[PDB]
Amino acid sequence: IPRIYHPEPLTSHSHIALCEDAANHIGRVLRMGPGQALQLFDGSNQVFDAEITSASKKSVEVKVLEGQIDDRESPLHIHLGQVMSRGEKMEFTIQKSIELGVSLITPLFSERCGVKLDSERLNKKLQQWQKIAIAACEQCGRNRVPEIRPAMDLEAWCAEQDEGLKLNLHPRASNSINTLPLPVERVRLLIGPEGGLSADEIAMTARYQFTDILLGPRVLRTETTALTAITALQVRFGDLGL
Amino acid sequence: IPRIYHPEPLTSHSHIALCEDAANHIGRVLRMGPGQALQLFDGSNQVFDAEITSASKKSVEVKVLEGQIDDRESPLHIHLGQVMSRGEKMEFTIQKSIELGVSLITPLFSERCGVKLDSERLNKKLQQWQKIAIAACEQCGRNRVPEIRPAMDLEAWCAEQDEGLKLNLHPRASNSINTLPLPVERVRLLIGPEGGLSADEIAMTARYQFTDILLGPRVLRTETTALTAITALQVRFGDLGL
Repeated sequence: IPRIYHPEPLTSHSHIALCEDAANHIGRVLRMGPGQALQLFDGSNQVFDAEITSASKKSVEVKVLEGQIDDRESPLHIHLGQVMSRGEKMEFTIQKSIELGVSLITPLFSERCGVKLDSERLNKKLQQWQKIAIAACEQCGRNRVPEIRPAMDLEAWCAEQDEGLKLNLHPRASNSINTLPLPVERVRLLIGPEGGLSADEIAMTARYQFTDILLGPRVLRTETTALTAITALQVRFGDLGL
Repeated sequence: IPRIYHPEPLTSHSHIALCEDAANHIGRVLRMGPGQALQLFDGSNQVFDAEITSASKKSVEVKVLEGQIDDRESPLHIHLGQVMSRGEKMEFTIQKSIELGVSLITPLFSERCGVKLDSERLNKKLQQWQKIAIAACEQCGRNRVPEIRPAMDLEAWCAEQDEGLKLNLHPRASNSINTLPLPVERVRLLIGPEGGLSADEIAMTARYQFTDILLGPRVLRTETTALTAITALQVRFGDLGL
């Protein structure tokens, strides 16, 4: 049964019409009719049974049935600060991170991110990433949709007041996952760009009480370095081991 | 600033060309050039700033700018079932109804509608009415465009499964707007033809659990009877009082 996100708060026995991307996916790509099985959610951590009543071109109209809490969220809070990159790697990172239960995401600027975006082009990028978050939530069964926060400068993100651990990875780190002081329930995870963080930036994260960690003795691919780290955290402090 | 409907989904910073009726209205009737102020929408309940880049004969090409949600929709769902009539009254009814925030419209056949339309002539009529819906939306500032549903037989429309109230007007009705059980969030409103619904048709709407209502002690003109009823509903359960 297909999972659909609904950008407006859902209620038990209403009729509704799907947002445009949902109607396109269901009726225009999937050519489904009534046709009835759909499962819907809206970010409330609830999930609704629903029936395709009617369907058309541009248009798909359904009715929603019984609703219920279905919590696929990890009890660990992981806030990923991912330094932006010009390619198509940010998109894959968002998608996969969400599948691994990442709680919240802030795209970052740093000295070597190589991204130089105008206000509007960055707003557009952020909307697209929010759509990626939504689609990945449909796929992996999450019923909360993590926010893609507005982009931030590196240091400003580092400076944010927030309880919990602040981690960054470094091949010369003074800790590993297993030597981190317990318990761990909130983590801000900083992932830098391919060109890396500069010595000034490193020094600055230290001023902000970041703990840097080793992630094994092998060299990790940039592309996937976030995923690996998130997976480790989820396994050790989150639900991947439960 | 002129409001334009665009029959294709809109996006923030694209260039586009207006559909034919829009290009005719803007460049051929309004003789506008660049010339830049236009506001555009596409039924998503969003509205876009836009610039007439170029304009020609048959041709008007523009670029779209920032987009934003601008919700002029009533929170009350009113589905008008309006029995068809041969004159030019259906057109005025569609236009004005839309201006008053009617959610959805189904043109109906009944015993005394006096309309006997061939498939193709009825398809054509429905397209024209959909254009009226669009134009009225441009005018009144609505950013959703209500669907003119395919015409239906009276009883088949009555039989449709749909949560909410089902109303019809009768000078010997057993309720008024104010005696209707609360709350009211969805209404199907049946408006009959000038020759009226027959006793068999009345009896049949009762079988379908229609509630008939009085609409004041004066005799209402056929032409406008829909408008009056919609206005009342919008005032009492919708946004005309807010």
